[PDB]
This record gives sequence, structure tokens and C-alpha cells, in this order.
Amino acid sequence: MVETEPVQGCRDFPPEAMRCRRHLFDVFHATAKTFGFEEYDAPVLESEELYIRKAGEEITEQMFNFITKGGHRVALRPEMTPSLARLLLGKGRSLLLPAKWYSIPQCWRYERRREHYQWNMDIVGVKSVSAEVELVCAACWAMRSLGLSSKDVGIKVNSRKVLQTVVEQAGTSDKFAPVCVIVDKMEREEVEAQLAVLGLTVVDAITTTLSLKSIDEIAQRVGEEHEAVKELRQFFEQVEAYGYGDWVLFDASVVRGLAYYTGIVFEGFDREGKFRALCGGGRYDNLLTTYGSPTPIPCAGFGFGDCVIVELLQEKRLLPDIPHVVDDVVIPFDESMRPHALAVLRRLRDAGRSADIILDKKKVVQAFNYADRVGAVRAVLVAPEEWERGEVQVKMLRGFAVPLDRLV
Amino acid sequence: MVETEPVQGCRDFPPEAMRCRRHLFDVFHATAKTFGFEEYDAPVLESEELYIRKAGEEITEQMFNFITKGGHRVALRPEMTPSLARLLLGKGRSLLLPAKWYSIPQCWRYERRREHYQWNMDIVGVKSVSAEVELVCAACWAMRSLGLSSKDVGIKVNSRKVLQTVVEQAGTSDKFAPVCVIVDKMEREEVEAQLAVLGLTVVDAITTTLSLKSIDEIAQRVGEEHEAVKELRQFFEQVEAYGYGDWVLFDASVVRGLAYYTGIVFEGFDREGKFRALCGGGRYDNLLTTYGSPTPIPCAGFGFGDCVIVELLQEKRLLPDIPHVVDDVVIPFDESMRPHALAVLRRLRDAGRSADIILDKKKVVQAFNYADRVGAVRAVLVAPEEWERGEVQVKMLRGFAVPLDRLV
Ligand SMILES: N[C@@H](Cc1c[nH]c[nH+]1)C(=O)O
Ligand SMILES: N[C@@H](Cc1c[nH]c[nH+]1)C(=O)O
Ligand SMILES: O=c1ccc(Br)c[nH]1
Ligand SMILES: O=c1ccc(Br)c[nH]1
Repeated sequence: MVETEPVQGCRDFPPEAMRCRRHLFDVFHATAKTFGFEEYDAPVLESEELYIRKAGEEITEQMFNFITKGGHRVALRPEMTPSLARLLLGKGRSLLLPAKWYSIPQCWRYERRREHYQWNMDIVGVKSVSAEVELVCAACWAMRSLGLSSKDVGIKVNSRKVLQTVVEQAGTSDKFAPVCVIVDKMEREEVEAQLAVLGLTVVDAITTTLSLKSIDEIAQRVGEEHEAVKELRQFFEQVEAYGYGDWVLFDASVVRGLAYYTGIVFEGFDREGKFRALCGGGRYDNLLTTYGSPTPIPCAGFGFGDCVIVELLQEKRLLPDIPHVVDDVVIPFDESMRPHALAVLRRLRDAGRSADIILDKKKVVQAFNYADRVGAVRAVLVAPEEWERGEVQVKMLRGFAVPLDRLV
Repeated sequence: MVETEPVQGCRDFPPEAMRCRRHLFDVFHATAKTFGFEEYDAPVLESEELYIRKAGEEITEQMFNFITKGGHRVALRPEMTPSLARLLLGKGRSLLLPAKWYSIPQCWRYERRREHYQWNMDIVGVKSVSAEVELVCAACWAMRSLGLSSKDVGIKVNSRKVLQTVVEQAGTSDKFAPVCVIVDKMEREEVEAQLAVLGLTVVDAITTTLSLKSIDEIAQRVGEEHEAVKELRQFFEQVEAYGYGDWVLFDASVVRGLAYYTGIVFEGFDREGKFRALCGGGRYDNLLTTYGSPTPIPCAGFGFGDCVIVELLQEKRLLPDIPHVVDDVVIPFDESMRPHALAVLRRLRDAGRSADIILDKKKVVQAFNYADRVGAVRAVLVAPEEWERGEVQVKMLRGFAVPLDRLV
């Protein structure tokens, strides 16, 4: 008896479960198409070097990685963005900008679930916050398309520049990424200890700025035209104008856990406070300069997982079981009628219908139950008497005789 | 400067290439839907035990496998069928039969390409050759849907039972799988040496039966009602009746390289003799008994790779570059018109159109070139004068003024 359960931390997707995933992925695809994003992909197996960002990120700490027989250090990707950057760096000048690219990669971790799918959406070559607006609107669009309202969820929005100014005014730029990574852990005294463990108080000014409840209060401390203030107002104006003002809001505690975000950062959340972040993203204008690009390339994007959204949708009763369906089930009255049943099967499919034929040998009434079981819209019985007349019997399920030509 | 090339033996799919893959996958999905198959998935990471079939299979020799930090023996799947069987064994009595399941998994190997996508289609719980008929017709259907004709390709069909009878008449059942695996390598004297290396001449009778050019010649040696003869005639009758008689033919040399096939086996091929097999499959009625099932479960299916088909389609000029398209590109006359452009963007998308908005700051004529570049069907300019009139300018690309309501 072989082991029927999957490998540790991984999910099986039999048809029932697969219909749920496909319901979600259809939306991710549909939303990307609606927003003009182009699909891409890359190996799930990338070199380990790609994720050595030396900043204590949880994503790179929990990296599912190994050595090949040939000695190479690789990993099942913990995220897509580095892969995207590699592709972009590879294209160089040939890449026409701006580019809007998406994918729904499976991503991995070691030490609970070890895999998830993550819709990625990234805009490349756009300096202005219109990028972040579009991205944030796409995330809302997908949630709305799944039946969620602005009463169910929102997106918290912030800029890392505010904090950058504080870290800059408090004496070096190099430590900013480790700082963001610790500060991200705030949601206690342990995080204060980590900031001390990093070195240097500036800790106090960080806590207060994370607690500032509005942009005007940021403007009090930054002036009405810090980059961050101008950007956020621009951001909120555009999202308001697009018609999703009830979906977004400011929150100064939002930094995200990733090292490479340089500007606007954001996070999807359920308004009942029950679930982890639904999606997360931001601007990362220096990543490609880090990977070696001679010219700086502005980038922004987000990742949107397949689990939290599903738990949420289940809680809201927005994931009813989707039963399998099929247009026609062709029933041979008996085995002598099979070749004729097959010709009819061909006609049905030729015309763009989805059809089965009873493959095994069974009595008509069993075949009808089977048809009902697989969610057939109508059953097409192919019997001798009707066949002579150039006909079949058709019964709608959601037995009048019909010519072959009139079936489709 | 980071490494821009992907990991060894793996493919990047930037948008250009991804459109090609998606063109192929659309057909695999569309064909599965047409034939009533239900989608499923399972981890790419499976336990290594799943593929220890001890029969010298090339698929299990070339297994991309490793040990976890926790000591477990796993592998990136070299094929899907064992995963499918695991799922089936797991369901047991709950699984309603017959079941028709499909997937388009990425599968792996170590020692040339180390990964490929493989459309799988499997029918479970059907004793009769109607299963193999359906499967073979689906494979033809996909190739026809890609623009190929029966003049371009075919499917060679055979039964392993004929040979089984010869191995049985020549003295044990246990050695049959290793024998098939060697005999599969025939397409010289090295294969004769491998049959001797296995033991035991019966070798001679094997060579002659592989060379028998028709079923009547099989019937000469098996009788008109060997299981295999009755099955193949049944098979060919049904495929003829379905209307794909020009696509299929008998070939006694076809065994396939996999251990678990017990009955009908088949192989897609280009009629110019230029390419390796396009797809391959057959009946495997004992696999689930091997994995521990208390009741025998009849199964048949095939795998259909993503590379050979593409080379073939490229040779036949059936893979023209598919350019990106989008319905609308919204052009703000300048930055003061952005909020209005955004409201229009919202209307367009609300109505099920795919639309971009010029995200960056640029002059109208650049925005029009950009629109043409991304394959926009029409450009929607949002200027002050027209906005006052409740209007925008619309230009078809494959500048009349229009009311907002009349856009969609
Ligand atoms: N890679 C980020 C999301 C993201 C995509 N693009 C930019 N950010 C994450 O895994 O959370
Ligand atoms: N797993 C087989 C194809 C197949 C699917 N189902 C049955 N056979 C292969 O890789 O060639
Ligand atoms: O980076 C990640 C995060 C969560 C999971 Br599950 C896999 N990989
Ligand atoms: O089993 C296989 C066969 C070919 C390739 Br590429 C990967 N895996």
C-alpha cells in the first residue's frame, strides 16, 4: 500500500478542489487581461544566488533550497520578483517600455504549508505613482470580481520614503532595508531589541512615525511637499477618480517585509481583522540596479496568494461548490448503436459543444443517472428505431425525437 | 551583473514565448473540455518511492531527485501518471466511475532539456477499448485544432498482449515489463544483447512479431479472436465511426518504454519521419493493483509534450507570431486630464473591454505610437474641449468624437 497523502506541506487538487482554484485563477487572468498585462513564466528552479539579499528577510530565511548532483546551489523559488528582474535584465534595450507583466507561479518554502500559488503583477518603466494606482486597482478589481465589496476588504497604503527621511535625518542609507524588515514585524519589545541589535534614540522616532494616523500628520512632520506626501495625494486622487476610493486608505505602519521596496508599499486586508494579508506589494526602483543594470529601471508590483483569499471567500460564503458540467451525454441504446452514437458524438463536438459518450456497457437508465451525475445539460439517446428515421431522442435535464442536423 | 540565463536545461517564457505556449495550452484545455475531461493537479514534488518500478525505464533512470534537509527521498516528477494513481488510490470507493481526468503538468529529468510540460489525459474505470478510442481521438482532435491534418501526422496503434502471448508461450510473466522496455529501444544488435543479458530463442519470435505488418497477419498467428485482435478491430471500427480513420493505423513495433502498459499502446508521429513521438500512451490495468488497491482498476491514458509539437508546427508554418492585443488605450491629453481619463478607463473595463491608460507622462503622438505598438484596436483621447461637451475622441487603428455612454 503506497502513501496516498502528498509530500509534506503540499496540496493535491482533485477535480472538486481544482474547480475552486480555477475559479480563482480565471479571475487573476481575467483581471490581468482587463488591465492590459502580458503573461510570462520562468523556471520554478532558479539559482540560489538570486535571493541572497543579506537583510534577514523571512522569505529568504525560509528558502526551499538544495545542491544538484553537479554541485550547483539552486532553490525552488520563494517568490517571483527576482525571476522577473532576471528576465528584464536579460532583455535590456530590446525590452519596450513601459511593460506590464503577470504570472501565477507556484512558490515554495521550507519551515504549515511549503507551497502556494501567487498571482504576480508588475509594471516596469513607469516612474510615477500611476503604476501603483493601476496595481492597487487591479488587486481591488480581482477581489470585487470574486464577490467581495469594500465593506469586506481594503488596501492599506504607505510610503517607505517617510521613514527613509527619518533614518536619514538620524544619521546611514545602507541599514534602511534591515530596519524595514524588523519594523515590519511590529504586528513587541522584541522588535525594539532587534533594532538595538542592528545598532544605531532613532528607535523612538521610528515608533512615532509608524503611529501617525494620517497624511496631514505626515505633512505636519514632512511638509506638504515631501516626495511621499505629493505621491500619496496623487495616489489617492487617482484611485478616487478610478472609482475605488472606498477600497483604499493610509496606514503609516505598513512597510512590508521585503528589502527592495523603495517607495509606495501596500497590503490587502479583511476589514474584520480575522486574516493575514491578502496581497502585498510596492515600488522597487533600485532592484535592477542591484542586479547590474547600467540604467536604473523603475518597477512596482504585487503578489496575491491563493490561500488567505480562499479562507476569506469561504467565510463570506462566496465559494459555493462548483459542480462539473457538460452539454451533452450521448447514450448508445446498446453496443450495436455505438458506431452511430460515435458519429453523433462527433457532430456535437464539431459544433463546439462539450459531450461525453457512455464508454462502458450499461443499461439506459444507468446511463441517464450517470448523465445527471456528471451535470449534463441534456442526454442524447441513440436507439435503432429513431436512427432509421434519421433521428435521436433528446431529453433536457435542467424525450422528444430530433433530426441529426437539428441537434447543434 | 547577475546571471541572466536560466538554470541548466530550463526555459524562460517572456510574453512573446508565453503567447506560443498559451496557444498550445488553450487547445489542450479546449480539447479536454470538448471531450468531458476534468482538470486536476498535484505537487511537482513527490516521494521517490512513487517511481521505483525496477524495470530499467529511461524515465526513472533520468529522475531529477534529491534528499530533503529532513532526510526524505523526493523527486521533481518525471511523469504524472503515478501522481494520478496516488490520488485515485486515496479516493477509493468515494471516487465515482468512470472518471476522465486531465492536467498540463511540468515534468522533470536530470541528464539537453531538463523540463517539459506534458498534457495528460486519463480515463479510469473503463474496461473496454472505447477508452483508448476516446483518448486517441482527443489526441488527434488537439493536433487538428492546431491546424495539422491527417496528411501531416498519424497515430500508430498496437497491443502488448500479442507479445505477452509470445513471451507466455515461450515459458514467465514477471519478465514482460523489462522485455517491453528493451524492445522499445529497437528504433540494433545492442537490443538483442540486452534481451540476452535479461536471460531467457524467444528473442527471434519477438523480432518477427514486431515486424508483422497487419492485424490479419497477427490474426494468422493469434487467431481471429485473440483478445488483442478483437480489441484492435473494435478500436479501429470505433475510430472510423468517429471520423478519424485517416489518422490511425496499426504498427506491431509500437510497445512504448513504460513498464505498466498492459494492453493497447499508441504513439503520435509526423508522417515525414522528421521528429520524435508527439504523444504516447496506452492501457495500464494493473498499476493501481501494484500501488495496493484491493479491487483492480482499469486505466488508460496518454501524455503529450510541448516541444515536439511546436517544432512540428514551426516546420509546417502553423505558429505565426501572435502579437499582443488590447481593445482600448486611453490617452490623457495631459496630466490635468488624468482623473477624467481614469473615469473613462473605468467605464471601458466595467463593460468587459481590455484597456490601458498611458501611465507615464508623454505627448499625444508618442501615446498613439505606443497604442499601435501594444496592438490596441482603438485609441481614446481624453482632451479638455471634448470633455466639456461630455465627449472623448476615438480613433480606430485596425478621430471622431463620441459621448461617454456610447463608447462601450
Ligand atoms: N514578491 C513580493 C510581491 C511583489 C511582486 N512584485 C513586487 N512585489 C512578495 O512575494 O510578497
Ligand atoms: N506517463 C506516460 C503517458 C501516460 C499518461 N497516462 C498513461 N500514460 C508518459 O510519460 O509517457
Ligand atoms: O515565499 C513563500 C511564502 C509562502 C509559501 Br507557502 C511559499 N513561499
Ligand atoms: O520525463 C521526462 C521526459 C522529458 C523531460 Br524534458 C522531462 N521529464
